[PDB]
Amino acid sequence: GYWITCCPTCDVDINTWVPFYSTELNKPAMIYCSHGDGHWVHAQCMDLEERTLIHLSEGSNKYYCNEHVQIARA
Amino acid sequence: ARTKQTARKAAG
Ligand SMILES: [Zn+2]
Ligand SMILES: [Zn+2]
Repeated sequence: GYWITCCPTCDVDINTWVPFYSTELNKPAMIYCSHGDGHWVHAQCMDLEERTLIHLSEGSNKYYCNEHVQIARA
Repeated sequence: ARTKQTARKAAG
């Protein structure tokens, strides 16, 4: 599930990917979008700064991708 | 939020 095309503008490609965040080496960091049943997206494709990403990973707050974040939630 | 590859690698 690491080499999926996470969104319309996804920049991660198994043929070109390289580490960006300090926590990455051979695979792209990813975060789950809680919209509906939910789905995984690449953190970098969401323009998330490393500290924001790490904070999200260290808490229980849900994340919503740039495509679903404005959708009225419930 | 659930994440992947957000763990700090050892060598410190
Ligand atoms: Zn992506
Ligand atoms: Zn989403």
